[PDB]
Amino acid sequence: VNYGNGVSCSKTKCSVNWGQAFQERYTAGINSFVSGVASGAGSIGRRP
Repeated sequence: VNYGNGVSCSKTKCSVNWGQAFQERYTAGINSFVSGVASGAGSIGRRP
């Protein structure tokens, strides 16, 4: 049973999507920027 979206795996692979990478890569550098910048003065710069 369980007929929904788990029996038919997308694409002919299924192992690791780029999504995971981009987030581990980008957030990794984007996250650090916060902590570091938070130590010096991160109470006035939250405007993308």
